[PDB]
Amino acid sequence: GAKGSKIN
Amino acid sequence: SMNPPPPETSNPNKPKRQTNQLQYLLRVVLKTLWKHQFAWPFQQPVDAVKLNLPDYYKIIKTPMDMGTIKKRLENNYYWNAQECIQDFNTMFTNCYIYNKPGDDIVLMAEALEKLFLQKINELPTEE
Repeated sequence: GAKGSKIN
Repeated sequence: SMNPPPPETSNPNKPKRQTNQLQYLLRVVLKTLWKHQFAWPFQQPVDAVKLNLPDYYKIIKTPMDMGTIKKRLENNYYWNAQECIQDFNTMFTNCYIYNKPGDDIVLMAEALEKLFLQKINELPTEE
């Protein structure tokens, strides 16, 4: 979302 | 906005203490969450400039992160376990206030929070 994609 | 100053991690006027439960909070609880694969977004204050989140610090007025918590524990900043527990809860609540369900950061927070709550259920005796 606002912070974007983070999970590999 | 620019980022605010981070939360203090020491205060020469605030009484310091070590307790059984604070030692557990550092050596079991924080340790376990810190090494988790989903810890990294929570290991330092939210950098709303780098993430381009102009409204972060308009929405979140009590920022908290595990880097701050770690340093507070290492510095014997807290007087009791409840202060520390409250900071962890603030960190998670902020994430859920700012971010939307199903965002990666929220999935990450949820996983860390479940682990946190199991460790808190397991808090040792106060003395």
